[PDB]
Amino acid sequence: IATINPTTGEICQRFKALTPAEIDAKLAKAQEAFQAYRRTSFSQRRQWLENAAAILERDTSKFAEIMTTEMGKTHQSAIAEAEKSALVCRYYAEHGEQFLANEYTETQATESYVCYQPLGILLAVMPWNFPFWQVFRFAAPALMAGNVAVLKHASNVPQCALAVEAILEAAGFPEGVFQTLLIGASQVEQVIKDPRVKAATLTGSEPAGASLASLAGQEIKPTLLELGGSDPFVVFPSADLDEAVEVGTVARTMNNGQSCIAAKRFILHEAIAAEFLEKLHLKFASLKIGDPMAPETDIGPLATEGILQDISRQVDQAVAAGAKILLGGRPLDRAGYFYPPTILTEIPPGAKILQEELFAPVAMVFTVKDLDQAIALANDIPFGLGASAWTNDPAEQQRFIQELDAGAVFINGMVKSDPRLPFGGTKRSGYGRELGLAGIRTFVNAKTVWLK
Amino acid sequence: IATINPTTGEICQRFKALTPAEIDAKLAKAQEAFQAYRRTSFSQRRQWLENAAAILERDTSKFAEIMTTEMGKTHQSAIAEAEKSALVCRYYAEHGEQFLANEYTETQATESYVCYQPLGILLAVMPWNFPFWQVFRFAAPALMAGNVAVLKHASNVPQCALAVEAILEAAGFPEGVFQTLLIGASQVEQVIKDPRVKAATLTGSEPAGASLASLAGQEIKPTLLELGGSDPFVVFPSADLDEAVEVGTVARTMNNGQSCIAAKRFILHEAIAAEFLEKLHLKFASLKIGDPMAPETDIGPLATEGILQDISRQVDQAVAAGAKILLGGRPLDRAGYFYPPTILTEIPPGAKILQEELFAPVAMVFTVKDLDQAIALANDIPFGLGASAWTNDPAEQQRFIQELDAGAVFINGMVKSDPRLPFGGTKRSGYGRELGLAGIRTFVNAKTVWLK
Repeated sequence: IATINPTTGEICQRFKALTPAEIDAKLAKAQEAFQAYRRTSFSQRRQWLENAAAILERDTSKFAEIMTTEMGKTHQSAIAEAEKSALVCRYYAEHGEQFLANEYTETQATESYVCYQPLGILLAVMPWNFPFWQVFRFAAPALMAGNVAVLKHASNVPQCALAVEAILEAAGFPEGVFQTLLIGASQVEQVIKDPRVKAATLTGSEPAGASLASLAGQEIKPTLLELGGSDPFVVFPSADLDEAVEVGTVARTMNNGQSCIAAKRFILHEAIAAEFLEKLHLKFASLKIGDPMAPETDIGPLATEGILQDISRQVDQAVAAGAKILLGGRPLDRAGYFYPPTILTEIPPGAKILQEELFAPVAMVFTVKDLDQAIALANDIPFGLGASAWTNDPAEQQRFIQELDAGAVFINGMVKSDPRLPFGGTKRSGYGRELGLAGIRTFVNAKTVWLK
Repeated sequence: IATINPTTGEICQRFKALTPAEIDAKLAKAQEAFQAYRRTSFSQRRQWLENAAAILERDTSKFAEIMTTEMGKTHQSAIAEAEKSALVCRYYAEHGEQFLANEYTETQATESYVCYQPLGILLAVMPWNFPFWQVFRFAAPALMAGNVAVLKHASNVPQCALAVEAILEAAGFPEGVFQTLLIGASQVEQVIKDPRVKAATLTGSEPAGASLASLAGQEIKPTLLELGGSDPFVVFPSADLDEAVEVGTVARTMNNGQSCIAAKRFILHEAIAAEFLEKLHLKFASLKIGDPMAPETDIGPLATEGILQDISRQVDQAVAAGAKILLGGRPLDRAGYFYPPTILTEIPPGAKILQEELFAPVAMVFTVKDLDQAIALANDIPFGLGASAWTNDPAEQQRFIQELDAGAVFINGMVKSDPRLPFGGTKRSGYGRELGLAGIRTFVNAKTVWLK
């Protein structure tokens, strides 16, 4: 567990992992805190959550600086991440109580309803890529619902993980209500197996997710999984091509390519593919690669050396197989984990990359002849997180909405998460939904009540 | 996989398990069927489900006889079970389309909403104790939502398993929409690990549920688990004691005691305990034990030789530790798996039985001094399915509703499942909800759609 600055490769700070006994003591404290915390009113939780929103809103630049230092996303997109973290806190502050109000159903009973009560200690396992947003996306509704939480964050964002816990303390949430655990991947098993931990959420990638949900299921504990994607970005002949190229470039290269809802696979109708790809190429080649703290930088370094080695191999193997590099495709010769915006085309059928997630600013480009082929290609993946399709024909739009095998379908826009609407995957991208009403309903006991 | 009549001990029919190839063929057929079936209208599905309801309502007595023959529940309670199976078919026939209608949220999009689309193949693993009801409770909403399903039923109710599939075929559901798999527990893994199977539900006991949920999590697939309980039946000084005795006797003894929501632990306030226990003793003592096909029979045989051996051992061990037998406590000296209505009192603190589920008409009885103590005893179990509390004090009612750790709390009534209301456990009894709106929402992709 360490801060290693991806812009420099420099080890900035090392942290000691908790021992099993220290984990145990944190879970004891969470259990005791839960007993008191479930009896707090919604009004108290709302005030504390609004306090946390205000801390995020006041110090976005300081918080963004930590995110950028640890994992390399541009300072400017990290400011936006802190702003979106404040937004989800206010969302649940505003809606949490009404979202958890009794729901009555008429029966023979004098009273019959469902009420919604917290489960207890929730484990959250969170990744490095949105190190504030993913944590607050879970934490805002979990705490508003009356649960307490222990966070295992990624080992390369320990300062982010500690800052989140500090924010919630400073906001007023009592000690034990939200605790950061500086532990490794191998120590998550202890937590899941503890009788006091009642449910777990994991955002990240498949092997960590499969491990957690496997162990949780064995313990008869519910889970939510938000894993990777290889989202299609379908561009059809009636699209605004200029907007599509601009938005597609953003969707591919945002967070240095390291987003589960990145546009990864560009699926272009024959009629417009030449113009689109020509414009995409030009847009990608004009992106500014450098110091993520610099406000004019588009592309910072990848988050870790392993992330850099992953994409380097993935792209090398595809090109060796006969994929064509239209742009980029080789790491930069500079200090820091830098990989350039890349366009691969003419990928041979059966290439391994077709089924992989590219967590770096690497666009795979495909040409298709009709709607049937576009849908077929779009869904020809293990994942099913987001999908984006570009067309102004109503019937096409409806076929896209119905037939794209994904948890989210955006028409004439890039896939974005938004607190007002549920968000989650299908197929190997996971299951369960964060945000909206679903987000606060995930880790509650929906208790049916019947009174004669 | 066999019909063994628990009333006589005789093997009636033996069945051949599917091979791995034959399972693969069923799943190929399900995937093919799903492609057509997902395109059906809600109007079509509603007709087919209402046809199934009509088949159940027409031949309740015949279906009930299959249930009684295989697993020993009274013919009258099996008739009730088949009527309840038709009730849930009708409920989702009538409500499924509205429950799955688009839900709009105002954003800056021209259109933003959640729609609800079926996942694909659902595996259901079901238990012998309600061999029609538990299948239809799952099947009616899954099918209405446009999923297809493969059933792995308990090995000792194959005729029920085959009958359920036959009903849905005669109703008009296309080949492959609902298939019964005559396979053993050791074969469920193949189904879960098949890439075409997208989710699983299990009703049953912890070992099987732990296995299934662990395997499904490993494969990044969502599950619902409905497992056992040791539900409290709490009687306080303002209770209608005579209704309590009558209702608690039913709650403990229905299905020959083999219900996850039986009243298993009677928790009596000292003020009323002597009167309640005497009347409960008198009630149990005069219950009619005998042939489950006789309409006068209260108590048929337990389902299986192993079920008999389990309760026998549990009770003997409790008695060896110092628990008192008020009534029963020994298997009957006659053919078939008969255990009598039993009452255990003065169970030593720390006795093993306090933590186990008694799937037999065996009431454990405790006295308490106050509400605090009632609640602590009521919750002092690994389980958390249902809970029943008897009181006419409004403040006590509220305390029970809020503080009993169960997925359901019934005040002045026995816990019952109802298609109109969600139903499921917490703690070691499982997670997720069947019935009501929750039931049809479980195995769908809640797809967020956003249109510029």
